[PDB]
Amino acid sequence: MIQKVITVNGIEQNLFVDAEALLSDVLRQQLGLTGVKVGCEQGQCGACSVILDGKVVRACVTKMKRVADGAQITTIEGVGQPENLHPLQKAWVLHGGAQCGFCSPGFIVSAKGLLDTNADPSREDVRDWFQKHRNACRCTGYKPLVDAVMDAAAVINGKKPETDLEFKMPADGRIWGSKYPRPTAVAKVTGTLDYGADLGLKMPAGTLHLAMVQAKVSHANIKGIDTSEALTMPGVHSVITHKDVKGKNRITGLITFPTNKGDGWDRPILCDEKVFQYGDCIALVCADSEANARAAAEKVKVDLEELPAYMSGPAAAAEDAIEIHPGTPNVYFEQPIVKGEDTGPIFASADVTVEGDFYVGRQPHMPIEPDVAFAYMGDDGKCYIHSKSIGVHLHLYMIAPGVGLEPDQLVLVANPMGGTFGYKFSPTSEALVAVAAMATGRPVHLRYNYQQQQQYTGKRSPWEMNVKFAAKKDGTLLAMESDWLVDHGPYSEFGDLLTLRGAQFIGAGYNIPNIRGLGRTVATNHVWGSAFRGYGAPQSMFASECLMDMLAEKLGMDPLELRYKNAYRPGDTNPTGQEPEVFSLPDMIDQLRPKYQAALEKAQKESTATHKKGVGISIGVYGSGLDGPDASEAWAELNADGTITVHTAWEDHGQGADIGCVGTAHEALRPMGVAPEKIKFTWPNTATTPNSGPSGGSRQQVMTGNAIRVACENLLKACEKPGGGYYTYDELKAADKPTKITGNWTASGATHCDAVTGLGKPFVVYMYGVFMAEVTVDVATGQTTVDGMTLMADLGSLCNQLATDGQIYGGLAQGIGLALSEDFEDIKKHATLVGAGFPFIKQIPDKLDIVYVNHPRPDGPFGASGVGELPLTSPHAAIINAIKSATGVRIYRLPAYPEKVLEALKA
Ligand code: PCD
Ligand code: FES
Ligand code: FES
Ligand SMILES: [Ca+2]
Ligand SMILES: [Cl-]
Ligand SMILES: [Cl-]
Ligand SMILES: [Cl-]
Ligand SMILES: [Cl-]
Ligand SMILES: [Cl-]
Ligand SMILES: [Cl-]
Ligand SMILES: [Cl-]
Ligand SMILES: [Cl-]
Ligand SMILES: [Li+]
Ligand SMILES: [Mg+2]
Ligand SMILES: [Mg+2]
Ligand SMILES: [Mg+2]
Ligand SMILES: [Mg+2]
Ligand SMILES: [Mg+2]
Repeated sequence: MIQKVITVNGIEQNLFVDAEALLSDVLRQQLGLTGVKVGCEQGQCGACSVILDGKVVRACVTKMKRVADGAQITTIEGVGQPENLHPLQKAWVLHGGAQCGFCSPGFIVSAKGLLDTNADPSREDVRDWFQKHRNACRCTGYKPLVDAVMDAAAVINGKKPETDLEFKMPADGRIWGSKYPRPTAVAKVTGTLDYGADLGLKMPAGTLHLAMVQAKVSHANIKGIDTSEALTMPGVHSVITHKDVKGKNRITGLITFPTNKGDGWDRPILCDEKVFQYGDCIALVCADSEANARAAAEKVKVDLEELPAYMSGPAAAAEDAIEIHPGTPNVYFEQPIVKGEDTGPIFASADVTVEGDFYVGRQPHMPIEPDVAFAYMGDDGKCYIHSKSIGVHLHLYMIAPGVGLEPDQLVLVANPMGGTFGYKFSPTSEALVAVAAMATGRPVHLRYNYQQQQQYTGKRSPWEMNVKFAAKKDGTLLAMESDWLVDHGPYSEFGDLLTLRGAQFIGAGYNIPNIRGLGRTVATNHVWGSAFRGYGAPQSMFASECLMDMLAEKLGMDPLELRYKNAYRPGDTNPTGQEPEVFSLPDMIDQLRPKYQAALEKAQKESTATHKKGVGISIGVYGSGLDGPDASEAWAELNADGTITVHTAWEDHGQGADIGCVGTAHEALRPMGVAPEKIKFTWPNTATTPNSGPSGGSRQQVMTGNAIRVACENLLKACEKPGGGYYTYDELKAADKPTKITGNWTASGATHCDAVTGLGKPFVVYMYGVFMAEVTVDVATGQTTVDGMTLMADLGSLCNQLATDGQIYGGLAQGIGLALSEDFEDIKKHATLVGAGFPFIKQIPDKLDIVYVNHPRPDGPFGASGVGELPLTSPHAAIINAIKSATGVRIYRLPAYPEKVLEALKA
């Protein structure tokens, strides 16, 4: 051990440390500076950036031996605090740079390091800096972060007053549609929002820290578990196995389709009989610290009989394949799509037909914050779980029978969280921590490291797809055929539903009167499927939007014009036979056309012998809602102090549940003149907030936004005074009148898609968009650079433009990853950010352009649709279409790795 006297955030610190200790651990654990965020722990993400003697370093890979006596360290806490914000922090808030906020302290500290060395950076200087220092963001697409740095720099340089970094209430007084900052932004930019790992450090000494004993093979029969050595190791309390589980030890898929061949009870909480995928949790070590738990978990011996594993859908789907879940076929679900007339005769007589085989793979969510959760037994005797769940009510019912609790004896709460992008539509750690809390009676905390986040949370499910179009010479689509095989890994939750998305979205965007198709779901031993932003559309629409360009090519038609010819117009129906609710695609295409033409001209002019530029188009469509008559509930409450609390379970991945609540309520409450700062939101809690439903399917703004709107309208009525005006809280209480008022809303016009035909009206609101990608391909290496992305977006009406711009930029960036670099195919190689192709700032162009072409929705609150998943529906199709434009190469199977492109170029 050594004494080091240094200065941290301007304060002399008398430090006692191990010279080998990591600075991240010292700062977080010994000094309580939890504003230093730790994600990857491998120097790849920049979340733990601190300034050490004028240099920006990653604390997670900086040992204390590298910190000299007299050193100066600055963390986010030293940059600024609430009510004492640094210009960088103010700028972050104003520009909406904090979505989940997990990367915000690291970017801001890093940016201070930049500005301290280069006071007047160009935008490229800022990008170069964040690339060098590995500052990674999965939410924002980087552009808002650069905007914030530039604005802060201008203030620090005296070019504009610092007061310009403070939001100014718009001239029309409308918060709805504005850039009003989100309520949680100040906490995020000051490092004072506690995420699950932060909370773990601030839990009492009585807390047990868990480590998972995980399968190191993909498929096995389990014969036994020996915990003897582990029990003798430092700090170990106990080891938990399936024997300690008080319920069914199975998670239920809950809404398993009737024609699913499996009962939906296939997923264990702690594996008992079998390993179904690499990483499966077989036991939990409980110890005094994460480090001690992990060390002991390594010593738990599992006796396995390894079985042949099926590591892809086609492998598991073979007729003679062995059943992974004995008694259920590996292909456990099929969904037909049967619209209009038989397609065979139509293809036979059509002027033109095209077909393609496409593949979209096992995209990893890669939030900067790895999964984390904790649980404890309350004094009320209930089991409380706090996690990254984005569907707290959903998860309560998925896990209660398995852990052995009645629904009222378990409470799920959503912690502030550093992104999920859908992986948290699935239970991950909730049942594990519940079982451990129940078994020990003690608080328990479980933090995954980044390899566990990659290997042992769910993934986008790969689809193998074949799609065909028949059309007239003039480009009019006549018919479509489709086939898709969904590799869902071993756990069935929502796999059938995902497969149905193929019937809804393959070919979406166009009038196609005749469709015959079939989707199939297959269990495999690769990672289980969890929702990933777009949930079936990125697969479906990659196939159909690439196929549209192939059809255009075969017709000798421009691919934007082919889309214009076919795009939804009044009288048309979508693939499930439903009339679209608005018709904005022709408008969007017309507005994009001259930009597309100019982009083509630029690509021709600026191409060189080795660097070929191209421009690609695609359409995206997705529903806002869960299928059928989805519904939500909110409570609007007038508090004693005149503030209003809007109670919902709108789960915040980081997308902006807070501002969605405040902005929607503010608009609804305008007749009573309620200032936005007087409107409070509630964090999701199954015991104390209404069942607003999960934040999946880009549904909350529509469903919960409507519920909030209704609740507020109902509160206005409750407050209305005879003769005009409004009662105060005191007046209402004196009259014994209610002050907490419920609102409900249902998408009553929706119907579930039919099990035989796939036809129905599954969503009452959809999101519509048109993408344009501009790329350069180095034809010597096959490397593609995306130089620009444009999204024409119809969101109906914006609740908040900082929120929606950010959603779109974030989605476009994930599209670039999906197109060019991302996968989770190799269990070890893809278990790091860099290994799996995470897009760092230089991979995302500074030119991310949005054009809102909003057509108010009949059923949306104030006309709004959702936004969340729109920008990931098909940006990767536009990108691949752009590579084709540039070079003549079509990549059918994502991602377009450089060697893959190069092989195609040279074929
Ligand atoms: N018009 C409009 C719309 C919308 N908005 C906004 O925006 C946001 C979103 O919304 P939406 O669309 O409704 O959604 P939500 O439901 O809330 O959420 C969810 C989503 O969200 C997204 N985004 C995001 N972001 C972030 N940052 N992070 C994350 O993680 C995430 N995730 C993702 C996903 S995946 Mo799934 O679960 O797969 O189905 S689905 C999803 C919010 O804040 C709101 O309010 C506005 O403003 N306006
Ligand atoms: S770089 Fe330190 S936590 Fe990722
Ligand atoms: S705001 Fe950057 S990772 Fe979420
Ligand atoms: Ca201890
Ligand atoms: Cl030492
Ligand atoms: Cl700028
Ligand atoms: Cl504004
Ligand atoms: Cl069914
Ligand atoms: Cl047919
Ligand atoms: Cl014709
Ligand atoms: Cl290919
Ligand atoms: Cl490569
Ligand atoms: Li919810
Ligand atoms: Mg100041
Ligand atoms: Mg027609
Ligand atoms: Mg025109
Ligand atoms: Mg490979
Ligand atoms: Mg090769």
